[PDB]
Amino acid sequence: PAFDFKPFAPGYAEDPFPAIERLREATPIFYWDEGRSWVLTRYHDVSAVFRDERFAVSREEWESSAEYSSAIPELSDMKKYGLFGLPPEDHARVRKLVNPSFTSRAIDLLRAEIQRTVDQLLDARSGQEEFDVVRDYAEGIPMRAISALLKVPAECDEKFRRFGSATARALGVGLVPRVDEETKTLVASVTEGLALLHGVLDERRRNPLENDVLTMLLQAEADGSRLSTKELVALVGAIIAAGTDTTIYLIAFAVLNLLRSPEALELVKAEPGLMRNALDEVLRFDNILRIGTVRFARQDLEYCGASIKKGEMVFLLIPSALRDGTVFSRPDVFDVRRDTSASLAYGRGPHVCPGVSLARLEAEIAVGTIFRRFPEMKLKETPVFGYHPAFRNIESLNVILKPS
Ligand code: HEM
Repeated sequence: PAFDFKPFAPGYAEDPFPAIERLREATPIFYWDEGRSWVLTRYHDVSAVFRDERFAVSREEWESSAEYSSAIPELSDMKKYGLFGLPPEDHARVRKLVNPSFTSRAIDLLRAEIQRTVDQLLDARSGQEEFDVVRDYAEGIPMRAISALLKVPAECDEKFRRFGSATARALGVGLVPRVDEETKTLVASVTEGLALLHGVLDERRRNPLENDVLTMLLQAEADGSRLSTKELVALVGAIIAAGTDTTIYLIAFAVLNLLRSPEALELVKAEPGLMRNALDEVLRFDNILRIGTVRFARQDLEYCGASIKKGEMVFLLIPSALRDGTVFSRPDVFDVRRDTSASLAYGRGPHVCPGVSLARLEAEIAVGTIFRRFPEMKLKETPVFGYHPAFRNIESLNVILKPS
């Protein structure tokens, strides 16, 4: 019961539910075989850990703090001075410093730009031959959004996406046995990223702008002292890496689920206003993650029958927690008219996702346009699923915009 767990077993990133259900039903918390980290699977236990001050997100309360003083020494300052490397206090400070630039009203100004990119991708490979929603559509949206936000030209767009992808899989190199890319190039992508990032920051420092996120941050460091070089460059790099693949897999999953559910798609056609809720149910019904989010214990305790090593890692199994029958009625149903307030897709507590509104705005316009301009769009072949350490990645998704 509390036994097996094959989060990399082929056919899991396509349908991990039938398997992860059983762990859930039986054991409210097991101990992943090779993992040396427990694995919570139930909703109310998963949630409580989030807003729980007894747990931590960092390594200075791990089994080894000197485990990240090794392997990829280049992201050192990003793990120590980044959003997951700041002790609780320091983290509250940087968040309130940055949160306001992420409110839905603040990012709203990025609509025309995003639509703009959304049309170029569409109207540049339509009436061609075939269309891959990942490679020809999603992959090209998220970096353009963040670039517009930091006010970087569309030329740096390719460079930065390669940087965030690399970084996301690399920072997860201590939490999971395998990876999708190789340490050689991956390391080049990170170094080359920090490189550009340092040029971008020197120029903004030189030519500051009004009502601007980098400008603002550059002051709060060299002014009043609420932010520091380290915590800053870390901050920007985290943001890119944290909101690159995630948004890609939201957009992709959504199209897939609107193709896998004509009921659902016939409702978002009748009342577009559902699209915002639909996209939230997409993460609820079928989460982009593989295992979840990670918390390290600070001091021994026995959460639901389990004494844990002061420093021992714990995974919050987010795909299953969102399939919890006691919280969501008919939980194995993709229902666009459902109440999704309880979703934990974007987390809970002090580290709740600051990119939530941006992510919704991007997919709202990504998913809304393509369907509206290609309503008869149907799937082509079965969708392929890679082996990313952090989440169920979908490498391919081809469809026919208008059959015949
Ligand atoms: C579909 C899109 C996205 C999803 C599903 C997602 C998911 C999440 C989740 C679950 C967390 C919290 C993990 C924890 O428990 O500690 C998180 C945190 C975070 N997210 Fe997002 N995210 C998305 C988009 C974005 C975007 C677009 C950005 C930035 C532009 C972003 C930036 C961040 C950052 C910087 C954190 C660190 C929080 C902290 O400790 O300060 N995310 N995201």
